[PDB]
Formats: sequence, structure tokens, C-alpha cells
Amino acid sequence: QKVLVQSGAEVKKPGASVKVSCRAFGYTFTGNALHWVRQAPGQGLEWLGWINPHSGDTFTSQKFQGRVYMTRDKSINTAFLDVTRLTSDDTGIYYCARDKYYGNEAVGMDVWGQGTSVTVSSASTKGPSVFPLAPSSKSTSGGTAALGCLVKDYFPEPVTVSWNSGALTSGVHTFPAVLQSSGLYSLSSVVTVPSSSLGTQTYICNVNHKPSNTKVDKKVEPKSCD
Amino acid sequence: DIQLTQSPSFLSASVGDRVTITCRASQGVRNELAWYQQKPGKAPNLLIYYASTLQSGVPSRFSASGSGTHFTLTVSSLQPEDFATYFCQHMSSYPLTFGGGTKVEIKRTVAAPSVFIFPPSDEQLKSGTASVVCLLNNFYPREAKVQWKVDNALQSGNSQESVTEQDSKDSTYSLSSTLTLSKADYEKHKVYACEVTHQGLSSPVTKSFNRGE
Amino acid sequence: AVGIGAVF
Repeated sequence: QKVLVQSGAEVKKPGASVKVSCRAFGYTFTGNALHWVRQAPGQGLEWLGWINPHSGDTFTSQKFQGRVYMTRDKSINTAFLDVTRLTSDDTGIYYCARDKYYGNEAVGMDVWGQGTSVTVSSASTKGPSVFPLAPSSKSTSGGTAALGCLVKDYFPEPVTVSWNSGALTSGVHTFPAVLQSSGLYSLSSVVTVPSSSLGTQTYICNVNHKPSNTKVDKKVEPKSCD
Repeated sequence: DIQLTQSPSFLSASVGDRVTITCRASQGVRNELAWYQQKPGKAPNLLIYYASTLQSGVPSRFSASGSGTHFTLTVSSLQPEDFATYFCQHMSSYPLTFGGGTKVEIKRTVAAPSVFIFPPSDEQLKSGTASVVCLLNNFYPREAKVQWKVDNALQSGNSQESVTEQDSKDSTYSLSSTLTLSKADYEKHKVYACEVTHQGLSSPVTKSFNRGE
Repeated sequence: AVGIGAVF
């Protein structure tokens, strides 16, 4: 029943600050030191610092001293991480984690928050352009055709992609987004289907980008040569 | 900063295999060391602390050794839920640091990719850019070389790849490679080709198209 | 190991 619940996703401009919260349930909040650890996409784990929730004493990792601040409010069992003067290298998932803290020393991180996504970028909110990846007779492989949608030039993450309003799930691969050099994200979602029924089956890619309140349904159909 | 060097960084294994992962610390850390498991989209989970004490709620097939600088984590008989990334961590001085991780993925028979190429849509070209997509579907192992050739010229720096996580059902990977060109550069050339090298292919497979056809 | 004080 020990749980740490963190605040929701954040998107910030360079130079701004972000305050992440972490609330403890199911154990005595002031009985265990609490760590903050971050993970950039595809990378390892980086320790930011820790706090004694009873006393408020902290040790901040040297590379973050004077920029990252840990505090707590015992009345609401909540710890806070304030990351200031943000740059794009601060993009990542931020976790709080309780230490077992036996003997009032570090032992191991035994309860973890669910993580808080922090994106730092100069980009502004933008919905995606959705382009068909059309199947072609020349691209037939055995009895299979591949088709899809390219979901390009959006910010921030995430987008959701479904096919035929969720009725088509077999053979679907929705790829992890890539951050383009422009600072906008892009991904493709593909599906393999029978080549035999390309003339009669319907394929609609449903793209939802909640940050821009954009919803797009894109028809994907075989290319016809005149 | 103390450096924790894990080896190997990547390991392929089968259910039932014994797996041994090493963590070497750049300075002595006594037994002030912990091990964690992490799965995609999840926080790490504590397995071992005090270098060799097993955390409550962790199966007994996990065990660890070491005092000082040379530490090892063993899974005696890998189970399906054990395919994950593993990290060591010290706490003997500041900053606390983690090893680079060891990703344990599941072995299966070699499977060649099915390869598909998609020219840019007419809609996108109207916008001033051209994306060419090459799809490698349901292959194993993960290592694959995708080369873009444009009128027989090898491309560099203008493509990005994305790979799925290993599939829970068939243990394969899929991969997209996207070549992005300005409309001006796209219109300079005629023949666009994606060339795929993979262990399951006796020779590289090329899929291509002619612009404007 | 490192510590950050008493918690009572």
C-alpha cells in the first residue's frame, strides 16, 4: 500500500522553471529520505538529489546545485522538485523514490513514483500533419500489403493512433516518435493486410493530439495508375 | 563521480538460461550497492540491496555477490517476466550514480524482415517537403543495416530510424527508416532505394521507386 | 553510506 503519486506532464520553454510534486501514501512520509532521479529518453538514470522530509535537509548533486531545489510540505505529505533555468537537456522523465533508509543511511530505492514527463523546447504547440502511406500493387509481398500513416511535425508528445476507430488492431505497428532536428516530432503507424482485399477494405487512421486539440481521420487507399 | 561499469551492455537469452551481469565500481564502495530492474514505460524496481540482500517480494532466482568493487547479479533460470534492463547503483558518496544498464532480450530463431518502401504523398509534396519511408517488418535479431541510395548515391545525415520494442507475442522487431528531403532536393533525383542488410537475408534486399512514376 | 539525518 506504499505509493508515491506525482504531478502530471509539463512542457516548458528554455529559461523557465518547473515544479514537480510527489505525494506519499501508505507510509509515514517523514520516516524515509526521498530521492529524485531523472531519465532522458533512451538513456540511463541520473540522480538529482535527496531530501529528509522530517527536517528538510537536502543534498543536491553538485551539477544541479543552485539550480534544482527540493522542498516538502508535511501537511500534505508532499515533496517538491523545482528545476529552474531549464534547457532542452532537462527533457526527460522525473521520478521521486523512497529510500529504505535503515539506520538513517542510503540503502535502496524501494518505492517509486510513476514519473513526470518534462519537455523543454523552444517549439510551440502544433498539431500534426497526417499523410497516407498508400499500398501499391508493386509493393506486394506474398499475400500481404503494407499501408500506414505518417504523423509529422507535431509538438509536444504524445499523439495517439488507432485504425478504424479501434476495430483494426492485428498487424499494427505504431512506432516510437522521433524528435526531428526541427524540434518537432514525427512517427509512422503501419499495418499489414491482405493484398487480395485492397480493392474493397477500408482503412482509416485516427490521430488524436490532445495538446493542440486536433483530431484527424485519414483515408488510406491503394494507388491507382492511369 | 564514481563510475559503475556494467557488462555486458546487451544480452540475448532463452527462458531457463542462467544470466550473470557484472558491475565494476571505479572506487571501493564496500557493500553500499543496489540492483534494479526496469521495464519500458515503468519506474525501476529494487531487487538487491547491501550488495547481496534480497528485497522482499523478489523471486529467489535473483541473487547477487560482491564486496568492494566487483559485483555480480545472477538470474538462475530466466523467466518470461525477467526480460528487462538491469542497473546497479552505489550510495557511498555523492552523487549517487547508476551503471549504464544491461538489457536482457529474448532469443528466437532468425527471421528476415519483410521490406516495404513508401514514396512521399502528393499532399506532403504540396507542403514543400518529402518523406520517404522504408519499413522492415517482424525481424530477428535486432541488428539491421538500412542504407538509402538516391540515383546510386549513398545518403548520410538525412534519415532517422525508429524501432519497436521486442514483440510480446513473436519476439520480433520492426523498424522504420525515414529519409527527409526538401522538395528541391527530392526533385533533383529520380531513383529512390532502400537497401536492407540482415542476418536472415542471403544478400541485401533493395526496394525502390522512380520519382514521378 | 551517505545519510541525510534523523527521522524519528
